[PDB]
Amino acid sequence: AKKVNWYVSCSPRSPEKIQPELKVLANFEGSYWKGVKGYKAQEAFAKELAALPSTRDRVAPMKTYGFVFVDEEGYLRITEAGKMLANNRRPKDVFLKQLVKWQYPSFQHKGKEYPEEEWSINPLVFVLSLLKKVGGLSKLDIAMFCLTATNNNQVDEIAEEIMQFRNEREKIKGQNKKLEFTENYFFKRFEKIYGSHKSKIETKMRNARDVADATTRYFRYTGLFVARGNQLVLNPEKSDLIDEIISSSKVVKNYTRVEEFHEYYGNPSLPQFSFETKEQLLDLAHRIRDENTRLAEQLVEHFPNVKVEIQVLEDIYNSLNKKVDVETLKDVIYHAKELQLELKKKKLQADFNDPRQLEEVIDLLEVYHEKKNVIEEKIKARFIANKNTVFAWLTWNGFIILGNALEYKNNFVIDEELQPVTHAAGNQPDMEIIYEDFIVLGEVTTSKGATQFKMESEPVTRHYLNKKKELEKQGVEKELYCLFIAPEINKNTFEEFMKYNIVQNTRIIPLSLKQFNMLLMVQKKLIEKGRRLSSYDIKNLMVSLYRTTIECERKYTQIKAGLEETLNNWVVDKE
Repeated sequence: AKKVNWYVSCSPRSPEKIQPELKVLANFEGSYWKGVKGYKAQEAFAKELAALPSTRDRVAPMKTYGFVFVDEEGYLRITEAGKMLANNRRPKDVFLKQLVKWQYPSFQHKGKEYPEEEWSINPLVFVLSLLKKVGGLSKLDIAMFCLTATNNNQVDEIAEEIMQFRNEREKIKGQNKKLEFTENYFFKRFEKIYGSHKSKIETKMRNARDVADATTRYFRYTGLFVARGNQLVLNPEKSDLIDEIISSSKVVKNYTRVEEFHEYYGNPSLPQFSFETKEQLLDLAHRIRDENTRLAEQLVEHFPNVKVEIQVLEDIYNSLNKKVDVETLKDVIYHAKELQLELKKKKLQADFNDPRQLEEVIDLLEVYHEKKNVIEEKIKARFIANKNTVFAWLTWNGFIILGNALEYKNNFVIDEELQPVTHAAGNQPDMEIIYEDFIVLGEVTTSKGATQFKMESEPVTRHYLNKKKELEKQGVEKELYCLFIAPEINKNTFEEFMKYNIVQNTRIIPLSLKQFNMLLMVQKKLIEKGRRLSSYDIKNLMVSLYRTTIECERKYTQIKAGLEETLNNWVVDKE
């Protein structure tokens, strides 16, 4: 069949899950991977991969992005880029270079299915060029206009097409009217592309939306794209790099034979960018240093928890006193950008001095009281991420609002402008908030009732108990607490956590969403008076709420009334 769309695999739909897969797979280099002989190694790979906290489907994206291949002699090979990713060496940069070289046709996609007459496109560079024209693209815009683009020369065509669709769309007045126009236009377009019947043309529309979701996750992971509202846009801090990616991008023709193609495609040094010399990488390293220094110096007086990053900045750059080569500079540049992201988290503290920025987080959190239909439409209008990940994102902004932490360790994925992308892994809490003399894990859910009990009871207590174990191994002498936050906390989930606190020595504190927002309103009201919560105030809240859970008499009614009692004493104390 002649394909009419390119796609980003949803297995996994988020790219940070590839590294553990590929690390497992690298143990199978030199194994035979094709034909009757190949069956043995592939099943062994599935057995080991399973232990992580269909095989053909799992490998296909690692073939698509140039991490692995099968040589003409049939053996499994790991490209150099695959070697870098498996070793977790600058993984976001590996993905950027691989996804820039990514092309149709390729070794994975060639022949009759993808004839040169139709196919000549670098998917990511295409969206870069398109974005230049149309400013932003929602996931739906990607599902409608971008997946069916097959050639880099359609940028202007589709750019013009999108502006006409949007100008006609605006003329429709009422939101519900606009949905019909959008779904019909979407329906009509896929009918000419892919031409009961209704389901077949509808399933293609659903798949387009599922693929556009993974596409946004993979593109934002490169850093070249961020999210503004529910729209994918170019990263304004990457403008010069984007221009050079567009100008130097190409579809190579030497893709029919596997060795010749992956000599190019598997090389993570390619494309080599202009600034990737020792001289210009020194400039880039220093330019990032002055950006981070400016960021920290603006905050250090009112927010001395930025000293954490200041000291890490120093550790990173003092490597350059030992060696000044291209590899060390790239490590210096990559770590300093991660550290810049941490400084932006601390910077949010200063922004939240503005009450409307602070009140934004509170009002966004109140949406979750609303029925499920109201929440999804309100979140989809303002975020690319799903409503569950955004809840973790809001609660994590809530902690930033309260202040005083040395580290606001989100475990869910954010992009280069701190917007949410993907949920936290299942073997990790949604966030870890590290203070000077205590740690607070954050676990949130939008689920209710019996599904909430099944969904959270074991993962929450497991995350707490694993973190406690790891703190002891590390020798960190800090009390560990966990805040469990849901719009409505199920009775059974509450009582299982109370059991764990008193029987297994956990320190899990269930707060309703209403009670978590109460903490934000208290801090908001203190900022109006020129005051703010101290680290002590937050520690005192955790200790007291924890003491209530193990000292109150073993009655769900009395412990719940005690927690509200303890919380109201802390709030009245702030006056």
